[PDB]
Amino acid sequence: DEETKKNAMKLIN
Amino acid sequence: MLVFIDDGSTNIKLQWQESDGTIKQHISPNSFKREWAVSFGDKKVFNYTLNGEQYSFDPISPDAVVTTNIAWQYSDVNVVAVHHALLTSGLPVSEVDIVCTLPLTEYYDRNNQPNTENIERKKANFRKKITLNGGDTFTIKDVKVMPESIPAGYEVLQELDEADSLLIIDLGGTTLDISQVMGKLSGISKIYGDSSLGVSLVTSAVKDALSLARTKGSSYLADDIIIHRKDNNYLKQRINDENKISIVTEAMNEALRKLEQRVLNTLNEFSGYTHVMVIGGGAELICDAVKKHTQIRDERFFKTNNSQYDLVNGMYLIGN
Ligand SMILES: Nc1ncnc2c1ncn2[C@@H]1O[C@H](COP(=O)(O)OP(=O)(O)NP(=O)(O)O)[C@@H](O)[C@H]1O
Ligand SMILES: [Mg+2]
Repeated sequence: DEETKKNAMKLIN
Repeated sequence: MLVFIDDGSTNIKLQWQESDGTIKQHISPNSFKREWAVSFGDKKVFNYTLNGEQYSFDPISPDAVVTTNIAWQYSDVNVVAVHHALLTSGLPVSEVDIVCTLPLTEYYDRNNQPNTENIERKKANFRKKITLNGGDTFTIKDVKVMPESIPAGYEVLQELDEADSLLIIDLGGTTLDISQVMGKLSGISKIYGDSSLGVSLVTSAVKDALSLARTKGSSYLADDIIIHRKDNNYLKQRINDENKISIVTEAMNEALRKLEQRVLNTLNEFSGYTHVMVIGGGAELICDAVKKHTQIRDERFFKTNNSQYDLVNGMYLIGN
């Protein structure tokens, strides 16, 4: 969860 | 209010959460003509003005604007389409913040880093002012952008080791978006966008056939026939010239085979993916041929029952 969701945030710009 | 808007060329897909925490989805076909529509009886029409130009939502007109291209991402029609989707979602008109989408090759430079220029062009498009006739439009406040394809793999990528990589194949109306993404979304091996390879290949061919069969309609009606291709009675109710049903079905079948072969050839250019996912409205048409072509073991192939919504759902799970 935490690692993936973390990285997911680079998809939001 | 924060609304997730995967604003595709063919259909706007919306996802958002209610006050009581329930998650809602809405789809809205992008069929608009450059003229106001006429209301007769109980028909509520949606007539818009943007930059001195008039539009109406029109699902059947053969003159509906054809939107199958990259330019549409930053176009005026896009803004109309998104406002219309909001106005038909069931949400009360308001200010909203939205998270919309760009195609891979618009969202990313050749290095897989954000193309801030294009990303900003996207946000600015939604600043264009628009009027609904005899009514209020939503106001679009904060706009953030995400890439297409990738966000849909969110759940699956979670239970995937950082060594495995997932090929996410997004087939839309205009564009084939392919991404290969490492587990835990720890990296992006490769992106790929082909804006000349969409289901519009088929839509266009079906539209022409329908016109020959004296059923002149919009791209949307043609898609409606593609969706119901397996239902012979539906075909018989919709297609006026009963003597020319095979012309539509065969034109559809040949363009499908073309679609398939073109998509498969594109796959040959990726390598080292351990998992394969197929998303988008196009998923329904290509998923069998993909699974077969990739020799991926059954358990590593991913296909939902609502492929058209995979992306906007992933945007939601990530950003809400
Ligand atoms: N159940 C279905 N079966 C077969 N085809 C479908 C189905 N649902 C949608 N489609 C097709 O898929 C296309 C719409 O896919 P969609 O993924 O919504 O495109 P989009 O995201 O709006 N366009 P793009 O800008 O290229 O991403 C339409 O052209 C339909 O013909
Ligand atoms: Mg799409």
